[PDB]
Amino acid sequence: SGYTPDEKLRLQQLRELRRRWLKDQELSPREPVLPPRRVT
Amino acid sequence: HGKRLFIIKPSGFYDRRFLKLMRFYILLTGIPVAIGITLVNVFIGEAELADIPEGYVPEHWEYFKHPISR
Repeated sequence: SGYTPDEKLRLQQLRELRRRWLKDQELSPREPVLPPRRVT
Repeated sequence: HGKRLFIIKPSGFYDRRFLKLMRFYILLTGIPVAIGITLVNVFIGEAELADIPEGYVPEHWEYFKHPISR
């Protein structure tokens, strides 16, 4: 039983890519660049 | 904690723009209409019922009560 070597390797590569993608989802401290303008 | 993440969602620009445009045009014509109705009600309208004086034949628009309807 267990993973075949190809399945193992594909899983590691896919999870490295997924962790990179998830890390790229964070926002920088300036990311929500909000434009200001008004008119008891 | 600086764990702020990006929320994936469809664009709200076009729906918001349509709602703003529709509200703008509806209000553009309806605010003067409401103001005019209020002024007519306060300063002019609400005729009172009276008997027809003898020998006088009223006009067709004199049988109605509200000034706008008249």
